[PDB]
Amino acid sequence: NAVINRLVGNWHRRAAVKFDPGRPDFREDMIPFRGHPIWERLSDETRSRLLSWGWVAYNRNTVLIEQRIANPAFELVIGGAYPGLGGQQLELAVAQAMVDEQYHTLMHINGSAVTRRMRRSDFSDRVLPDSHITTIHQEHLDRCEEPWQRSLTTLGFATVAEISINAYLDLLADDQEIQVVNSTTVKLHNRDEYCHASISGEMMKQVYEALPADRRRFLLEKVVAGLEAFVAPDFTTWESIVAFEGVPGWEKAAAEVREAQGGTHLVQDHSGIHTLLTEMDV
Ligand SMILES: [Fe+3]
Ligand SMILES: [Fe+3]
Repeated sequence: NAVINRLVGNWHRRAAVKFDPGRPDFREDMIPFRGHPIWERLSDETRSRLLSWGWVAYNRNTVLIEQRIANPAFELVIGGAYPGLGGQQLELAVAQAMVDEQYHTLMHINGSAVTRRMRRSDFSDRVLPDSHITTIHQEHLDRCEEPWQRSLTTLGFATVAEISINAYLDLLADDQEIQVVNSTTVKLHNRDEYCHASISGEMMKQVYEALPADRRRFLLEKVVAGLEAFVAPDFTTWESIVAFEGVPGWEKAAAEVREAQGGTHLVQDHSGIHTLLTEMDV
């Protein structure tokens, strides 16, 4: 596989791993409460902290994806959990991507740290619950009865992640209003993920082909579930943020928001998985 081979070859060349208080830390249009009348009752200070919390939450979701979904799938690939893979070159490509994911985790942890330090505030990760994709991943895991199911569940969600994360990162990578440290952090991550999408897509094709029909189907079902979870706004995380900030009447508004905004996608570019599924003839 010459896709894999040269990625392995020039990783050491391309890999990312080798403040204005007047700027917002995040995009207003990615805050669910921004689209509700309660936003008009909020002070400039509260609006600002919601923007900071937004960025912190975005970083947390990304860290949770890398640590709970992506790297664990990569580790299962190297350990031989899936048929149709193997070979030295793939092991090296995946091992490389694991370094990248860990570095992305560090970049996003630092993104939050800079914000905490510069805004002079905690914005603690401990205030945030597990992100929505993390929750749904876990729910599917808990419904599994067999080890092979758990592993296929993780592959499916990871494949979705790796192939869709460019679009999630795109939401901030090109914004020139927000902090440039934030934009630049997201862009640097984005650079690595193009190559992750290729690896992940290739691996998905070959695992799918080598699996028996029952297991193939189970895998696609987890892909579907993953994509739905991945592109959704995280209403639940945003509910934790507004409760912590003591926003008057957040609970009633949050219900109104879920009603009006449920069925919208935070991530609307699904070209990654659309293209993967088209190429696979499924
Ligand atoms: Fe990453
Ligand atoms: Fe990745």
